[PDB]
This record gives sequence, C-alpha cells and structure tokens, in this order.
Amino acid sequence: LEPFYVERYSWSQLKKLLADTRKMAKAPHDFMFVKRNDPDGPHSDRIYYLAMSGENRENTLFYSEIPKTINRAAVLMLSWKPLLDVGIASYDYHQGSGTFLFQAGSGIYHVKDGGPQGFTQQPLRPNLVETSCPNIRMDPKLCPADPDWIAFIHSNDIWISNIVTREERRLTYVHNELANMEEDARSAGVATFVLQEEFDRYSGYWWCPKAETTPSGGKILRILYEENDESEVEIIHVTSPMLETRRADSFRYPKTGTANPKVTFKMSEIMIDAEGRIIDVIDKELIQPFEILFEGVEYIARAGWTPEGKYAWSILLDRSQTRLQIVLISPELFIPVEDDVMERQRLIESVPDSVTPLIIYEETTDIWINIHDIFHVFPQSHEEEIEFIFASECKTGFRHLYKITSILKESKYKRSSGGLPAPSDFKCPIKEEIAITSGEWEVLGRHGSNIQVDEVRRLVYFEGTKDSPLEHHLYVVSYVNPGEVTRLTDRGYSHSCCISQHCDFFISKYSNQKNPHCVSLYKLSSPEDDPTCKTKEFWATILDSAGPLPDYTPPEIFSFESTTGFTLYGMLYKPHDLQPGKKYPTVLFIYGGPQVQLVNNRFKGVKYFRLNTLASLGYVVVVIDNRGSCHRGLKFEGAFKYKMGQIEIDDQVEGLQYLASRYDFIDLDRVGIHGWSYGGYLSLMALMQRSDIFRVAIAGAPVTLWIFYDTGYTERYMGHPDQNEQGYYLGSVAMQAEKFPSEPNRLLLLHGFLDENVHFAHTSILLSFLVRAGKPYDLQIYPQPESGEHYELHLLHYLQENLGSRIAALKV
Amino acid sequence: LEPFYVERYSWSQLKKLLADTRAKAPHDFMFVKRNDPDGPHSDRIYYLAMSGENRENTLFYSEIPKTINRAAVLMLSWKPLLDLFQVGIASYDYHQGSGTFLFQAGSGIYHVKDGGPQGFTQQPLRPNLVETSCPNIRMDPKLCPADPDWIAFIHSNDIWISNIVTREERRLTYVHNELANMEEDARSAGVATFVLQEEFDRYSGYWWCPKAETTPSGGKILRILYEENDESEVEIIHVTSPMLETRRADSFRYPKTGTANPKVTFKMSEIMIDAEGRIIDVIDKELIQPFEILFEGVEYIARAGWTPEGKYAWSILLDRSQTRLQIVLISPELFIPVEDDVMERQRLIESVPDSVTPLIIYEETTDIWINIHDIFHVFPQSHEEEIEFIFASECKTGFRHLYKITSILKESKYKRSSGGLPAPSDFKCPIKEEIAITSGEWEVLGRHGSNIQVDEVRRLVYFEGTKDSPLEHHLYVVSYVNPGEVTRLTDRGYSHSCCISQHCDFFISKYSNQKNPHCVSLYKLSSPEDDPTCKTKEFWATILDSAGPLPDYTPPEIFSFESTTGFTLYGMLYKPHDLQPGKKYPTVLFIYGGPQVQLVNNRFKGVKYFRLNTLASLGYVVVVIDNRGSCHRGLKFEGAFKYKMGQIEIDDQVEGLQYLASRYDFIDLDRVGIHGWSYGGYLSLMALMQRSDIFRVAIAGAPVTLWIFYDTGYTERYMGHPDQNEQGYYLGSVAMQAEKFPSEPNRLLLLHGFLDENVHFAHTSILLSFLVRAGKPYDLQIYPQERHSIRVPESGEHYELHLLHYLQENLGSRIAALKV
Ligand SMILES: *C(=O)C(CC)(CC)C(=O)Nc1cccc(CN2CCN(Cc3cccc4ccccc34)CC2)c1
Ligand SMILES: *C(=O)C(CC)(CC)C(=O)Nc1cccc(CN2CCN(Cc3cccc4ccccc34)CC2)c1
Ligand SMILES: [Cl-]
Ligand SMILES: [Cl-]
Repeated sequence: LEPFYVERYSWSQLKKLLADTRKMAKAPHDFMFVKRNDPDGPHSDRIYYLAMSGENRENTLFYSEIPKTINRAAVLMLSWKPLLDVGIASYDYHQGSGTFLFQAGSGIYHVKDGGPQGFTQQPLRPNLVETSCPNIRMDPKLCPADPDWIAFIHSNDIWISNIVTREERRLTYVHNELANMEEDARSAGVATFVLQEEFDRYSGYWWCPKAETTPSGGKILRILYEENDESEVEIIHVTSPMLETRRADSFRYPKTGTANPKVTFKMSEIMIDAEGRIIDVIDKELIQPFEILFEGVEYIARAGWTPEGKYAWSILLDRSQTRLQIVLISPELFIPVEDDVMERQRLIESVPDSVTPLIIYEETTDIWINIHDIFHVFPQSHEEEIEFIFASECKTGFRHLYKITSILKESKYKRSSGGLPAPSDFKCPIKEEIAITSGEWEVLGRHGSNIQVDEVRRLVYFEGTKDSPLEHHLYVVSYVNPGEVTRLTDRGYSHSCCISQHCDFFISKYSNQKNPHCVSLYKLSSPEDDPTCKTKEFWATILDSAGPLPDYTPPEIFSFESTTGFTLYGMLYKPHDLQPGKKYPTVLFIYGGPQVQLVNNRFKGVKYFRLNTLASLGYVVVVIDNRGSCHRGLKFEGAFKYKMGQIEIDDQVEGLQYLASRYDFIDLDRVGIHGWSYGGYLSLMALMQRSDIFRVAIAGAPVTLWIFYDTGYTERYMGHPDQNEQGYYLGSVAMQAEKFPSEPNRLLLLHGFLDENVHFAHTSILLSFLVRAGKPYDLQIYPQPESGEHYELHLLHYLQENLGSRIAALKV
Repeated sequence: LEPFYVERYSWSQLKKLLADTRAKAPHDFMFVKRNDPDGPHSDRIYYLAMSGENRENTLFYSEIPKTINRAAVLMLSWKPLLDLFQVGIASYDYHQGSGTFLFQAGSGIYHVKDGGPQGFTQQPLRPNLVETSCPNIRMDPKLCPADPDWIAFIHSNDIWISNIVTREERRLTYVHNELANMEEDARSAGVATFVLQEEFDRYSGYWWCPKAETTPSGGKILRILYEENDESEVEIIHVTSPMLETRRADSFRYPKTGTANPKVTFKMSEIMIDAEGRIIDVIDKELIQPFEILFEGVEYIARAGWTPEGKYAWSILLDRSQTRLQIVLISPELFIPVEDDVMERQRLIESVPDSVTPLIIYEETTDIWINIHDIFHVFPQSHEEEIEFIFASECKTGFRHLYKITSILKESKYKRSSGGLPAPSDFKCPIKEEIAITSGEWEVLGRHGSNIQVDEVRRLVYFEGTKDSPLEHHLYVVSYVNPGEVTRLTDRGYSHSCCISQHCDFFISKYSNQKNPHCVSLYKLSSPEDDPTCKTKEFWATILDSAGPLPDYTPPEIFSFESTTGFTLYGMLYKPHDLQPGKKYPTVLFIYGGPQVQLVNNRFKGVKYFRLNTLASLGYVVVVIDNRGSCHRGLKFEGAFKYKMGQIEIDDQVEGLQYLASRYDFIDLDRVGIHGWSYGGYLSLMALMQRSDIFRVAIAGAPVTLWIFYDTGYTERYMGHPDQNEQGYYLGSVAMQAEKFPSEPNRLLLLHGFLDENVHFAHTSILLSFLVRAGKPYDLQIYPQERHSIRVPESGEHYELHLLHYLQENLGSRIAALKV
C-alpha cells in the first residue's frame, strides 16, 4: 500500500478552485393556513409563509392558493404570490380581523389579508406604525383580544401603541438609557443572554389572550412580563464591531459558578375606555418575592397563558437543571407596586390565602432536563382541574408525550399567619398521567418541532425518530385511547413538518443524502368508517429540488457496534477516483457536543459541501456522532456528564479504526481533525490526548477553559465548578498546555476576534499557556462573506502543506 | 557558488541551542568635595549602580584620592550607601547645603544625609521612611531646594507636600477625585501625560521654586510651578489587562493623530510656612489670562523650570506642527488666586500691573522639525533687563550647535487694561547678542542623558558631540566667551557617554567599542598655570572594569558606501562563522530605520544585539543599515522622509544590500529575509510589500500599519496633519495597501504583544482585516500579558525560538528551498 499525495496547488490556484466550485435561500417557513370560505371559488385555503425567492433577495411574506381539487395525472407546482411591496424574520397575525403585524428593518408595519376585508390578488403596501420613540423597536406583538393594540420593546422597556388611534404609551420605567450601565442593569420584557443563547427563549413578555370587561363598557388588557436585574452579573468586554473606533462593548455574561440575573414576574394591567383611550395603567408585582413563591427556581425557561386567559403558566428550572416545574400563576397573585410600606401591607391583606401558585407538574432526573417547546393546554371543563399534554425524558430516558390531569387544590400553606412555605406546599395531586407514546425513540420538540392537537378527532400530530434515529418523520396518534402510531411521511427522507391549524393539510420540508431540500403540501383525510385513521395524499409542490448536482458526490452513512454498548453512526466521504493499492490522508470533521447530530439522512451538500471538496482533492473525510450526540435518548446523551472532553475522542478513534480495518485506503499515519466551537474544543483534546492518532488539529473558536463559559450551558453538563473540580480541570485544554506536541505544523487555531458566545479569551488564554509551556502553534484571526472564503483557502492549504502532499511527508 | 543550507534543528533542539547560548552600569554620578586638608581624598562620588546579576539598583559611593601611584592602575571600590530595607532606586535627589538625599525605593519614599554639615559616613546609612496618611502609591518625589525639610510628590494625579521632620502632610491640588470613574474625572496636576512622556521624554510636571521668600513673621513662602492637564476631550482607548481571567479592558487617554491633545495650562501653588516650619496657608493660583491667549499657538509644554534665582519660571513651548520653538520667561506675578466670585476675580486681575507680561526670550522655526533636547543653561542675572543663556539648535545650520544668547527684557507694547487679545509678536524680546559657540558638519548631543556642564569660573562649556565621527560620541570643551578651538577630551576608537563633575576638575566616561564591552573610568582635568583655557585630561581610576571580549560573540564589521542619494551610508555586517569558500549564504537584514535612532556605531552590541551573532553562528549573513532619516547626521539627513514615511527607506536598505552583494559573493540574494520591531516591523512589511523581488520573507514585530492609529506628537512631527497630506498617509500605511503583499504563503510573519500600549494590537488586527479582504496569506504570533517590549523571559524565549525556527523552515534550510 503506497501513500497517495494530493496535488500541491499554489495559494492562487486553490483560490481559483474554491471560487469556481462555490458558484442558500431561506426555504419556505412559518406557514399559516387561512380558509377561503368561498363555495363558488376553486380554492379551499390560502397559505401564507416567509421565504427568500432568490439568493440575493431579502426574506419576506408570500402566499399561495390551495385548490379544492387537483389533476392527479399531473404535479401541481404552486406559485409564490408576494404579499407586500427591509426584511422580515417573523410575523404576528390576528385571525378575526385579518391583521398582519411585523417588523421590517427599523419600522413596524401592518396590513390586512384573509379576514372580513377579503383576499388580495396583488401585493399590499403596508402601513407604518407611528412612534415618538428615538431608538429601534423590538419584538412587536398584536394583542390577541384587540388587534388595534400592539406591544413592543424599546430601550429595554415595554411600550404599547394603538394602530388606529395612534396613542403610544410606555408601560415600564425600569431602564434609564442615558445613565451608566453599572447602576442601571435592569430590563423588562426582554430575555437575558443565557435564556436566549442556551434556552432558545427570545421574548420576555406575553399578552393575556382575553380581555376583561369593565363596569362602564370598556375593557382591561394584561401583559405578563419578566423583569431582570443583572447588577450582580459579571461584566465582560469584547472588542467593538468598528476596529477604527478602538473601544469595547460591555455586556452581562453570567460565567459558570457566578450569579445569574435576579429574576421575577410582573403584570401590566391596562384599563381602556369605551372608544379605545387609555384610562389608566397599573403596574403590578408578585405578592411575595419570587424566591419565596418559587423556592429553588433559577431560570424561567418558558412562559405564556392558558387559552381562556385564566392563568399565566411557566416552566421553571432549578440551577442544576435537574428539576422542572410547570406552574400556573393567577393574575390575583399580583398587587400594585407601592413604595409606601403601610399601603403595601393593605394590598397584601386584601388578597385571599386561597390565591396561591399551583405547581401542576414536577419532574426530576439524575442527568439533565432538556427544555422543549411542547406544552398544550386543553380547555377547562371542570373548575378545579387542568388537563394538558407535555413531553418528558424523565420516566423512560426517551422523550414521549403524556396526557396529564392535575387537581387545583387549596394550599396547606396560609399567608395570614405569615410563615415561609415548605418545598411541597404548592404541589398539586396528579389525578391522571397517560403515556400517549412510548419506545426506544424520541418525540421532537426543538428547533421548530412541536405538536398539533386535533381536539375534534382527539388526535395529536408529532415529529419523531420511531422509524430511525437518522430520519425525522411525522406521526399521528389518539391521545384518548393511545395505541397504534400512524406514520404520515415517506421513508427514505428526513422531514421537517408544519400541520395546518385545521388539521386537514400538512407541509413537509424533506431531503436525503443524495437529493436536495424540497417543500411539499400533503392533504390529510380519513376513511368514512373511521375518523381515527389518517391517510395522506400529495397535493402540490411549494419548492422543487435543484436535482442531484453532478459536482457533489454524497457520503455513505455507516455504523459500528461500539465497545461502549451503543450503535454509533458515521458519514464516510471516499476520495474521488480511488486508486487500487493506495492509501489516502484522512480528515476527521467533528462537532461531538450535546444538542447536535451531524450524521443523518439529509442533504449535506450545502452546509458541508466543502467536505466533498476535500474528497475531490484526494482526502478521506470522516464524521462520527460520538456519545453525547442528539436524537438517541437521554442515557446516550448523559455519557459525558461531569466528564466533558474525556469520552468523545475514544468514540472517534474507535470509529476511525473500524473504518481502517475494513477500508485499506485510509492512511492512519496521516490523520487530521477539524471542528468549530465544541468541535474545536475536541480537536484540541484529540491532539492533546492522542498525538499517536492525530497528525494535525485545526481548532475553530475552541472552548479552552470551562470556567469562562456561561452558567446555563456549563452547569447543565458539568455541574457547579466546586462539585466537579477534577472534571473542570481535565476538561479544560488551557490548563493542560504542557501535553501539546513540541513539533510545529500540528496545531492551527482559528478565532473570530469579536465572537461573543465563545469569547476570544478562550484562545488568548490558551496562547498564553502554550507560550509558558514553550509549545508551537499557528494562528489565524478573523476580525469583523470575504473571510469565509479566506478561511476555506487557508484550511485547504494548511492540510495540503502539513497532511496531504509529499512536502508534508518530507517535513517530519 | 553553491547555496549553504543551515542545519535543520527540531523545535526542542532550537530551544536547547538558545537556552545554552543564553546589569546597570554606574550612573547618576555626583561629586561632593571633602574640604579635609589632612585627609587623602579630594572628592567622594555618589552613584546608582546594580552591583551585579539578580540584584536591585542602589546608591553606592567611592573615594577620589588627592594623589595616585601613576605606575599602577587604581581600581575604586563600591561602598554601599544604604542598609537593607529593615525595592530598587531608579533616581535620587540631593540638597548640597544639608546633605539630604531623597529617593523612592519600591512603594516608600526615604531620605539619608551624607557629605553635608554632618560629614561623611564610613558605614552604610539606614534609610528613613517618609511617613504618610495617603492610601495609594506615591510617585515622583522631589526635595525643595529652598528648604530640605520639605518634599513633594504625586498621589492619585494630585500634588502633595510632606515635611520630613515635622511630619506634616498636605494636599495642594483637588483636581482628581480618586474614587470616581475616569470617563468623567480626566484631570490631573503635576503629571506629564502620555504623549509628553512617550514622545518628548518629559516625566515630571511640577517644579519647586529654588529660593524662598521671607515674610514679616520670620517665616517664608515656597512655590511650585505645575502643569495641569484636562484629558476630557482626548480619545479613550481600551486595551485588555495583565489579568486575562477577567475578560475586561482598562481605559486610557491616547491622543491619536489629527485629534485633540490634552487641554493644558500652567498653575502655581503658593505655600505660606510659619516661623517654625508649619503650614499657615496654601493658595492655589492660575494665570491672569488663559494659556491660549498668553501663549498664542502653543500646543506642547516641552520643558519647564526656574531660573537659578527663582525670579522667573522658564519654559520651552511648541506649536502643534512642531516647527516653532519658543523659550518663555513666566513671572510669578502673572499668577493670581483662583476665585469663583467673578467680581472678586476681576478685582485681582486689575491689581496686577500691565507691565507684568510673558517674555519670549527666544524663538526659532524650521521647514523640517524641532528636536527637543535637555540642554538649556541660564547664567546668573547681573543686569536687570537682560537675561544671558546657552541653548542648542539645528534651526540655523542644520546641525545641533551651542549658542550663547543674551535677550533684553523689554516692557510689552501690549496692555491688558484696554481689553483686547495680544498680537502674535507682542511678547517677543530683542536678541541683543547671539554668538555661535560651535559649528560644522557634526552635532552637539542633548538627549538620553547627553548634556553640557558650564564652568562659570574659567568660562568654558563641556559637551558631547560627533565631530571626530558620527560612529563615536566624544566629550569636548570650548570657551563660551571667545569661542575658537574645540578641544576633544576622550580617546578615539571608543564611543563615550560622559558625566562631568559640578566642580569641573573631573569627568567620568562610560565607553565601549564594537570589540570591547562597556567600561567606566574616572579622569582628572587640569590646565597649565600659564593658560587655564588649555584643558588636558589624565586617567585617575577605574570604576567599572571590562569583563573582556567574550568568545561566544564575534563582532560585526562596520562598512559604509556612497549612496546615489549623495550621502555616506554606514552599516554593520555579521559574516557567517566558518565561512566556506565558493558558497553563498542566506541573508537576514535586521532593521529599525526610523527617526531618533542610530543602530550603526562603534559601541558594543554583544549584549542588546547578541542574537545577530547567534544568527551568524547558524550560517546566516546579517546586515544592518542606517538609512536616510536616522539619528546623528544632521537635520537635513533626518528630514529626508518628511511627509514621505515608508517610501525612501527601503531604497537605501536595498542599495546597501547590493553594495555588499556585488563586493561579497557569499551573500545569496535569492534568499534574503528582513526583520524588525516597531518602525522596523513597519519597514519589514513595506520592504516585502514594495520589493517582492529582493525580499523572500519579512518578520514584522509590533508594526505600525496605519499612521492615523499612532499618536499626535510623533506622527504630526514627521507627516503633518492628515488633512494636509492624504497621499503621504495613504502611501505610508501598509494596511491601506494590503493588495500589494505576496500571494505566496510562508513569506509574512506578524508578531505582536496583545496589550502593547505604544503600538496597539489594533495596527495588526486592522492589517489582518485588509489582508483577509485581499485574499492574502499570513502567519501570526501573539504574546499576551506583555506591554511595550517582551518582559517575561519565557515569552522572550518563545519569541527567539519561533523567529529562529521560522527563518530555518522558510529561508535558511534545505526544506525551505524545496518548499517553493
Ligand atoms: C460554534 O458553535 C460557532 C462559533 C462560536 C457558532 C456560530 C460556529 O459554529 N461557527 C462557525 C463558523 C464558521 C463556519 C461554521 C460551520 N462550517 C460548516 C462547514 N465546514 C466546511 C468544512 C468542513 C470541514 C473541513 C473543511 C476544510 C476546508 C474548508 C471547509 C471545511 C466549516 C464549518 C461554523
Ligand atoms: C518598538 O518601539 C517597541 C514595540 C512597539 C516598543 C519599545 C519595541 O521595540 N519592542 C521590542 C520587543 C521585543 C524586543 C525588542 C528589541 N530586540 C532587540 C534585539 N533583537 C534581537 C534579534 C534581532 C534580529 C534577529 C533575531 C532573531 C532571533 C532572536 C533575536 C533576534 C530583537 C529585538 C523590542
Ligand atoms: Cl404565525
Ligand atoms: Cl543627581
């Protein structure tokens, strides 16, 4: 077996090769189905959606017409009608009025379509909402009880504005923009850094869905909101976008072990008169402190209202993220904010002791709670019950849907006597807990995956891995008599689905390893003898695939039975034009951290197109989902709890050796490893731990030191740093710099200079320690499109010079 | 001619080689007379010195004997002046009449007495801590010449005084609130700001008046002239921290070019003391009119102080473009008390005479630039409306020469009663007499410790100069009354740095040459009885002896060549050790090539530039060339690159390289590297950028890549304001020309300290921005927790290792040629 050496191109030649082979658009999303209700017309529904019609183009609202019937000989390809005349990330909509509300650039706008006004046959010039406010407005939302009112955030405070009367009003006075950020570290209605970055919650205020009627023929609107105080949170400096303006932007980063923000709930209570004028605005706070009522709660993971507006709800986590509580909060728990201590005591006495927080569900785990967007609340039939669907990995170690009924008891605790409540004083007895689904597979509830409930047929639609861990599929099952789980999506593809609100259609964005992404509309229907049985039928195409592009050769998914007692899956890019009796240099691409799966049956020729490019130059490319990876259940994921950096490279090496024994073209002498973020971290660990296996390591934005990363992430997987002193040490490459090679041309560090999730300090502290330890490195910095081209060029060239070509074999 | 290829050592082996192949000489001298007829010693000398190796800098003394055995060589012994502190001393004060030393060692401020009325110790004295109530580090202590019981110092950017007998402490300025943040509180007093320290070498910002003023009580008044600065309009910049654990950035005020400099003014603290040394009162006083009115056009207070009598406070002032110097006498009567009440403030202005006025006793201009220097000697004032003084200037002849100047102190034409602003030349004085003491194609030295000693008895002036050569500094002497013959006092084949006794009967010289390490030796001055002008020198004793030519270090040969520019350009050449016949070697050009610096001269370079020899041992030719713009050749030679930085320098570097390359066949022009720090890093980039043909690799260290990111004081002196010179700034900024770099990798290495506060990392990061935009390759190395230069030895060790290894892998070795 002779060594194959890659063609040694020049820098300018490699730039040309990358430029030629380079030459995507946001696929249709945020679907909404509106009925036409037109007996004489040919269309049943209009679908509205956000999309990008070309690659240059900006993201905007489109519509398409769903016909009542189709020619089943042909394939109907739906046309994209523009709804409007900068760019839109999301949109709100009120059904009854047909009002869209959306931000585009700095402006907030509104149009109407598909309400009583009817259905336009051409673009709509939208109406700009007026404002006195000097700064950018964020997070606009229509009031569900009155589409004339909207809310939004300006300078970390909540405002409301009437789109008819033009009345604007600031609701919270929590942030003063002109003062310094040391004293004023407060905010209302905005989610803090950790909650956005690590729990995917972006909004921090919620309209009450219904309005209460006043005595004099007006109404009361309500906004539940989160108020944060980040005064005790660590302040860190990262260099500003403008390098000519030599300064640093301050922001609050709760690093692991330190304080999270000081959180609490609030309610704005807005009295409006008979003709839409604001009478009064009472701001209201909890009767007792957040720490007392919600003992142990550190993070407000999720929050909203019940469909009737009766209770606000919230899904709450402790600091270790091992205990989740779903908690109903009455509006009567809130009293007006009064600085006068005598008048404050009055208002506490006026509230009954019966009014109390209601923990309607609690769960625990020795691993961790993964937060998700599934939580469906049924309408309240009985007065002292709440019925709902939730998902959990805590029973079986796999995420499944459960139908739960809780009893809303009077609390044992009484506030009159004025003590502190015990841990379980607000817990509700669980009357029923039916498991809707079960097995060695999971229901999906993140990154857009959720459920749709058909209350009439008493069915729930959900996405899952039942058929395979490498394919997402749409399923349906009864929540009343749960049994047979009907699949609705076709095997051989992975699907991301959106079910119509009327449960009579669904859209699926699907692909597989060979075929690019497509979006198609499927009609749901039942046989006459049984509404429980659900069948699907292709209706029309919304987006066609480009068709497998000859320049891109896809990988083969493989798998091996690991000594760890798990099947591990991988992707293998065999080199283009294999020579018999030769062995090629192998580049292992890695991520390997939690909340990610790189190996699955989806089209990888957009995101990971440049893996195919490495294979065209003569490299073998391997990707392996090690233990900790997503979509295999909680026990699989928990493998590295307290032990980050200590099991991942075993699984990689094991898979790399499995491939080697079966394919003689893999040259274990010339193996490189490369990844970004956790992949960059593991790449450093690979070179540190296994010099023998890995010749080169390219680390991108690597986490080098876990005490520098945030609370929400790090404490979930590694606990508090006091209770895992060794794991934090052994898991931190910056404090083991002595273990790196004394040879140069084996370590490449890549970092963005301004990156604020994985800070540059991770790289700069490593560099400092490598210099202390007399170790070599190579460094590329990317301050501030053009730099991604530079990155790909440098990486191809670095692999060429130090792994692929004959010059690399000489160099040693 | 075969190419020599250097040994390809591993990283571990180069670390070994460097590790294997890996102290302040006496200074701040002071002669004090014994006045002991029966004793064997004429003088005792005091001096700062590091006794050797890992040891702190401290006060020593030695004994100067009346006679010597001229058969033998006397070696003086160093007596420790101080005892161990129940850290190190950089600087000291002395009061002649009392014997009081004053100095800072570590945090504390101390005093001893020796050589005054109390006599001379024969054993180390115990230093006496000056006690304090101040919470923070005290800085810049200074003895009051008028009363050696009193001292002054800076604490939290304000001026304080402390009596060392009575123990009375007192705050004189309330300009800086130490507790409030620096974004609001950006004022200071008695402290030279960044640009003044970094670009004009002025460190102090307050000056004791050297004489007291007696009162009716039998007490006295003491005065302190001081600079007050308001940096509120000055650009703020954030650099990280020695603490990398806290992801945080510390702020400071950096006047970047074409932006606001600090808003400055003069102030005076009037300090009334009673009959037994207790403070009665402290009146803080300000100028009767603004600084912008009284000193029209002035932007930098370059130097300041008092006349010997304490009558006038002098100052040397510059305009923003640094093409106009003004020496100005400021009378104490120009200052009035500070007053909020605008009626009472007006009444004090009116009580001051109109005859009292600033006196511009000297003014000069140039098309090139003013170079500030420490030479300025005021004579005692005998005539009432005349001041007589020695100054130095390049503005007449284009070489720095001494001039004895007398100016007439006329009452001003301008009058303050009328209430108009004065005309540009209302304060100017008549120049009655301006005699040139020296002249020629050579300069008098007045920076970096070089100065003059005036013998007022025999009416002579001692000075350092380049008269015998630009490659050697020598001590000379000449009359200031009948200026004729310039007598050299130091021996040739040696560069000297000399300190002349206050009594003018001795001088000490620190000297070296290319082959011999540094030495310090004492020399007695005397004249034949018939003629006191004729000054001769005799060796007296050795203070510091040579370690000797160390056999690791082979010196370089000083070469020179006639450039097409019409200047002789001097250089140094390190030939490779064991130079093979019929073989050619990879060359490494070390460069600085910026203003205010000369790399090529006849001094020992085996300490500072030791690794140029290490390069030669591995088989590299090493060249160094002082191009046009460099120091010690006159203002015209220096002026060559005004408005044109980065354009002319490499022409001279390549010319010199080719002078050697034609004259020596061992110089392989196909493999030439370049390397430098600061301006040398700048030029290293420019060299590769402009001359891809000549230079294979460039290793730029802390490079200036964008002149708009550098400070006012430096950049505007050589380039003017950016508004007036858009082409100069564009053509002189490598960041704006990133497209011109090679599109071959392994030819560009950037080295930068992450926390550098003179040449900010910003220069490197913005260069990397434009190189990425231009699709160009680079290599980069960062050295965190390190400011101006590389202080931590492990990072210095890493710097030398990477630099040597980089040259090996991409220039010197077998594989380097195969790699193309
Ligand atoms: C970490 O999670 C980060 C940074 C904190 C979050 C945004 C991160 O993921 N950053 C980041 C930056 C730049 C690119 C990517 C993803 N990209 C996917 C495709 N991949 C192409 C590739 C892969 C393997 C080998 C090569 C070799 C040469 C050229 C391209 C290659 C690069 C990484 C993520
Ligand atoms: C510029 O003015 C700086 C940086 C902004 C502030 C003072 C500066 O000068 N920095 C700096 C950092 C580190 C070292 C030096 C000076 N040093 C002198 C000796 N020289 C040795 C040398 C020369 C040439 C080649 C080699 C090769 C290997 C090892 C040493 C070499 C290096 C620079 C200044
Ligand atoms: Cl929506
Ligand atoms: Cl002195």
